[PDB]
Amino acid sequence: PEEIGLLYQEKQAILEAIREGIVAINQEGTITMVNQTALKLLGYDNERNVLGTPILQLIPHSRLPEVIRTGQAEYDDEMVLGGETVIADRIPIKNKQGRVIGAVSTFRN
Amino acid sequence: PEEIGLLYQEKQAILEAIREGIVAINQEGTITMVNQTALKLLGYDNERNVLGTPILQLIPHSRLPEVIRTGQAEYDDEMVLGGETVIADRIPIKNKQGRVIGAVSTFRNK
Ligand SMILES: [Mg+2]
Repeated sequence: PEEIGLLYQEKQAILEAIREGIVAINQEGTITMVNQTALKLLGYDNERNVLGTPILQLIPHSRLPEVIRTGQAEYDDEMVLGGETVIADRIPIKNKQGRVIGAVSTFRN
Repeated sequence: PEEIGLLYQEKQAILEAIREGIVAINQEGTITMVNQTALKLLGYDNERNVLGTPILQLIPHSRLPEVIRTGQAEYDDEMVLGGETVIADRIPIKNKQGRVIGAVSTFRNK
């Protein structure tokens, strides 16, 4: 309850502190985290209609679901997002037991 | 980057570790965080179409937007949701400078 408060505060501080675009998905491919730089890249003003969407709705060429399926990181992937060429790094997220529970893309210009 | 991986892992752990339903919104009333228990109570299988939705489209009687306006915690509100009766405690979430950046409801089984 207060513990959820502090987590939400640290979440927002980390996302805001990262200059690159961040998009995280869960195991089913739903976007669960996104920072302001990624929303700008995708052409959105805020999290409404972006969080809780399948990643392939907003990024049809995303390899984040392949990172979930394989557990394999992918680095230095060029891709086009809204007429801009960006470089994507994609890493799996694991729980304490080593199960892949999501994946993150980092986009830089 | 690695930091986001660790944060995601700690979030998931902490969201499962709470037995109450959790729903969190940002200052615009958009759902930004939810746990398995709140999803089950809402009648959803996953975060899809729950995250990123304005709170009153899923919880019409929610006072979470009231908490954003007033900056003030609200306790002991009885609620029907999954045809289940629950008690909602609602607090504001502040950044390190004490500005309100969101609000969270805890749902306790009556
Ligand atoms: Mg490419």
